Amino acid sequence: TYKYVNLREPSMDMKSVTDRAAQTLLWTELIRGLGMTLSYLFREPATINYPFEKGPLSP
Amino acid sequence: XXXXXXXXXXXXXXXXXXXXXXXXXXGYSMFAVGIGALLFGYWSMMKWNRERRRLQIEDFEARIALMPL
Repeated sequence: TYKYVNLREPSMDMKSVTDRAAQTLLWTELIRGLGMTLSYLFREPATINYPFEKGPLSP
Repeated sequence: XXXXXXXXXXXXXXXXXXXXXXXXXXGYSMFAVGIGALLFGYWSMMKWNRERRRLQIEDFEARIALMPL
């Protein structure tokens, strides 16, 4: 069916090169990766304590 | 009457949709804030060191003024 995993050179000239260099010079995407867990911290966890609460089952 | 498991698709959950997109930062605009904070950083800092000079000369003047010491 074909889907292709390779990007085949995202940077070409001037504008497309600098932003691909900016993420490697400092971080940016690591700070963006930091934000993924940041919002994940605030949302309520699905946890069941066994001696009081019980997990889902079936007939 | 026969009752079995019914079929339901409705929205089809959208087969393979991209969620990753460029947000906040553009490229050239981040350097204007980045280097812009640096130029604002030095100008604010060096003015305090010039105000430190007002204290500095006045501190060493106390030693010259004190000769009975």
